[PDB]
Amino acid sequence: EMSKAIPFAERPAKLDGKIPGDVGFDPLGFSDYYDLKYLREAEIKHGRICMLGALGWLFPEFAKLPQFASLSTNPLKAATELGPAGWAQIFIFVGALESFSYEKIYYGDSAPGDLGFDPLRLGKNPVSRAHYEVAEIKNGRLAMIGLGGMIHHSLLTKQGAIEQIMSQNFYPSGFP
Amino acid sequence: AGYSPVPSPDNTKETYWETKAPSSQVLGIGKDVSSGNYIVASVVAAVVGAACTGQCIPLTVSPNPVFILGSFLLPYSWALHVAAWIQRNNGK
Amino acid sequence: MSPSVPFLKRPVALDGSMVGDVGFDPLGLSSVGDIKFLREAELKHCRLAMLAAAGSMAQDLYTFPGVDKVIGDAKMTAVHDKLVSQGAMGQLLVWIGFAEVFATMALFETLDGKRAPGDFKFDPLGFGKNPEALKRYQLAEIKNGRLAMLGFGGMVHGYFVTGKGPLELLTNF
Amino acid sequence: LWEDGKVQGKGLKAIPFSDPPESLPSDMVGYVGFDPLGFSTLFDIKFLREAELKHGRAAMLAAAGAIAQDIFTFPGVTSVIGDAKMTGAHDAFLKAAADGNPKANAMSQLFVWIGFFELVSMPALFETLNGGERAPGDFYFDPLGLGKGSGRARMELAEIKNGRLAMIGIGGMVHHYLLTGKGPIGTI
Ligand code: CLA
Ligand code: KC2
Ligand SMILES: CC1=C(C#C/C(C)=C/C=C/C(C)=C/C=C/C=C(C)/C=C/C=C(\C)C#CC2=C(C)C[C@@H](O)CC2(C)C)C(C)(C)C[C@H](O)C1
Ligand SMILES: CC1=C(C#C/C(C)=C/C=C/C(C)=C/C=C/C=C(C)/C=C/C=C(\C)C#CC2=C(C)C[C@@H](O)CC2(C)C)C(C)(C)C[C@H](O)C1
Ligand SMILES: CC1=C(C#C/C(C)=C/C=C/C(C)=C/C=C/C=C(C)/C=C/C=C(C)/C=C/C2=C(C)CCCC2(C)C)C(C)(C)C[C@H](O)C1
Ligand SMILES: CC1=CCCC(C)(C)[C@H]1/C=C/C(C)=C/C=C/C(C)=C/C=C/C=C(C)/C=C/C=C(C)/C=C/C1=C(C)CCCC1(C)C
Ligand SMILES: CC1=CCCC(C)(C)[C@H]1/C=C/C(C)=C/C=C/C(C)=C/C=C/C=C(C)/C=C/C=C(C)/C=C/C1=C(C)CCCC1(C)C
Repeated sequence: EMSKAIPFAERPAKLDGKIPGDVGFDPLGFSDYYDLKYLREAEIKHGRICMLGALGWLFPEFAKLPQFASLSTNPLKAATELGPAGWAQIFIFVGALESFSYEKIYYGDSAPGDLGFDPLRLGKNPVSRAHYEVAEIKNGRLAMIGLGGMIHHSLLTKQGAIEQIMSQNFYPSGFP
Repeated sequence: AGYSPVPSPDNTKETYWETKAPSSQVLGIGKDVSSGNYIVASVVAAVVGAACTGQCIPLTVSPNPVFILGSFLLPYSWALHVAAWIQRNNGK
Repeated sequence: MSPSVPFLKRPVALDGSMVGDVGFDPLGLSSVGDIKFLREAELKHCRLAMLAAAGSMAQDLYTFPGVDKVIGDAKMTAVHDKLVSQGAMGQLLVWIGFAEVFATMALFETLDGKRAPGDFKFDPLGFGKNPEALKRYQLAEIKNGRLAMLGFGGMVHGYFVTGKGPLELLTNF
Repeated sequence: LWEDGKVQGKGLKAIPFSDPPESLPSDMVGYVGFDPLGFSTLFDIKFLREAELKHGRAAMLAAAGAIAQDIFTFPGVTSVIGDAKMTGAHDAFLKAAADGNPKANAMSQLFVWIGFFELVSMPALFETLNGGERAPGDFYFDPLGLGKGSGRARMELAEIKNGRLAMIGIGGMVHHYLLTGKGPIGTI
């Protein structure tokens, strides 16, 4: 009856706590209006995107591929520097990956975010599978928040995350 | 209701579709082509068209006719890959 | 299946009925279009290319009186370019275009099923009255025309590489 | 051999502690139960076997050719490519082609003909993936009649094993050339 996330508010009707990563947090009630399976798939995809993005916002600051050594440790500056051909190849790779999602969303039914990618067979144990599902959701959420923060910090300081931390210019000087 | 019947060309079929994919009569002369054939055609056309376009991007006063002709394979590859899908989902 | 390419399936369009049909269509170009159109095109190419190969040899060997003055040392496509200015190629084009308008009528008949592909009823000397002889001759025509397409390609490209006509090339190399 | 229970197939497990993926077939020739990273789950095993056999054949040819080129060169190729070994010969032929020397189009001819075969054979792969009669690697090219009947099973396993070995060996050769600048025989 009562939401776990907000103990003083009634539990959202669609969020009954059975689905992974459900703590009854929906103050604005997106689940009432929009399809819950679609919302879950979108959340999982965003979490995966942002997990990779948060990892790659910091990895070049530690090591760069020999081809892209000259590219800036600032991820935005590196994006500007990469050039149309490499970005086009990345876009084609991403579109080839997203063709499978297109097929699974519009012409198939399955667990939200299940594209059949489990090469190492880490999800066969049900208990470990449940822990991994919740962990994926929560790490994706944390990565979304962290990567949004990272993008804005790079906008402000015009530097990488580690460089900003080391130089301790944590505070803004105004709009860029 | 008194309108004269509308004349249409010979061998005009019904192409309206509410299925997952059109009926493969939409592809006309290429209706019997295989989905694998369409896939290979699309990939080859895309590669050749991109190469021939790159060979002409800084257009000179005397461009190569063969490169001009082959540059038209990049738009062609789009149709081919769309057909590949259609033919894959029509059973072939 | 596909006797020609043993690791590929027999082409769907090719059922083995037509002469010189060894189930050869790896790229599946018979699926697109009408096979009658492709056979008409193949026989046109066969006859044209074997005429072309025999003509390349015969031009290398003998030349009509007074053509040496007009063409100089030109051979093959050089002769083509030299005589376009003179006007010989223009007259050939006019007459071949006449014949090809009538062949257009013939092709339209073929697509309607009235005419067998490549059949223009041209048999003055009467060879092929006997059905078995006609079948043999049809197979020989197709095979020789294919061999001649390849041969003329080889001759023209050997001229491109070396600048020598077929037999003049073969003599010295 | 085709020792279903000895050299390939059935309980054969390369890694005792970790079982193979369910998708990997134990009926396939060369099955030692080895697929830790689960590539078979991601990709069709027919495609993977086609790729493995193509790679093994190309690498076997490459290794045999490296040895043959080191021990002998055809009459006259030295004139056109000086003294070049392994990938150096490839680069030398391409540089002479650019320089304008004829007799230096060997790599272009190789590419043309091999690409012709691949283009005409590309359909075969598609038919195999579409549940066709053709097996992944079988091109029905057995003119001498060498592998037929009983031998077949020893021949397929030998082909796969020698192909994997040549895949390793050609990489070793190429990298040894890149470091030392020597050939297969030169290194040893
Ligand atoms: C993982 C999350 C994360 C982390 C670790 C950081 C870290 C940082 N951010 Mg932030 N940031 C994030 C996410 C994150 N950000 C996100 C998601 C955004 C929005 C896109 C931003 C947008 C942002 C901007 C625009 C800027 C930073 C900046 C900074 C730096 C200085 C922070 C500071 O001055 O704090 C000071 C902290 C505060 C002022 C606290 C907020 C004030 C209220 C009153 C606090 C209320 C507390 C309350 C109990 C919270 C819960 C209530 C609720 C339960 C009811 C620092 C490196 C600055 C920077 O790098 O400048 C160059 C900067 O200008 N960040
Ligand atoms: C048997 C049939 C026959 C054919 C099929 C044929 C075809 C062509 C073609 C093809 C398209 C060209 C382009 C061409 C050109 C010239 N011919 Mg020729 N010709 C034939 C017969 C004769 C005869 C009998 C004579 C002759 C000549 C010339 C001269 C003169 C040049 C000059 O005198 O300056 C030139 C330029 C006269 C000559 O000079 O011969 C020594 C001459 O008497 N031709 N002739
Ligand atoms: C699917 C699957 C597989 C897999 C896999 C893979 C490859 C999984 C990869 C997972 C990854 C890369 C997860 C990354 C998560 C990153 C997070 C949560 C970052 C948070 C950053 C934060 C909070 C921050 C921050 C910060 C900000 C914003 C401001 C800064 O001043 C400070 C700070 C730095 C603290 C494999 C291939 C093994 C197969 C298997 O069968 C199953
Ligand atoms: C039908 C019909 C009739 C008719 C007719 C007529 C006029 C029929 C004419 C038929 C002809 C002219 C056939 C010619 C075939 C030529 C071939 C196959 C050439 C191959 C060359 C090769 C392979 C080559 C090559 C080469 C290459 C590539 C490299 C070169 O360096 C040299 C080299 C040579 C080595 C008649 C009149 C009987 C009446 C009948 O009532 C109806
Ligand atoms: C022609 C040309 C070129 C070229 C080129 C070529 C032809 C390059 C070829 C490169 C090749 C063939 C590299 C192979 C690497 C193999 C490795 C690392 C295997 C590792 C195996 C392991 C770790 C096994 C581990 C284990 C496993 C899995 C299983 C069992 C136990 C064990 C086996 C120990 C260039 C590049 C020079 C450029 C030039 O302009 C043009
Ligand atoms: C396309 C383009 C244009 C110009 C910029 C650039 C070149 C980088 C390029 C790309 C831009 C991109 C990818 C921008 C992306 C922006 C992102 C990811 C922004 C992220 C914003 C995230 C925000 C606020 C999160 C706010 C979270 C809050 C309150 C959380 C508060 C909470 C707390 C504290 C307790 C529990 C309850 C709740 C509500 C969860
Ligand atoms: C021959 C004759 C005699 C009398 C009457 C008759 C009507 C029969 C008449 C017949 C005439 C005929 C059949 C004419 C045919 C001519 C045709 C089809 C001409 C076509 C010309 C087209 C041209 C250049 C196209 C060039 C395209 C270009 C640069 C494109 C540029 C580009 C490319 C390729 C890639 C990068 C982007 C960029 C730079 C824009």
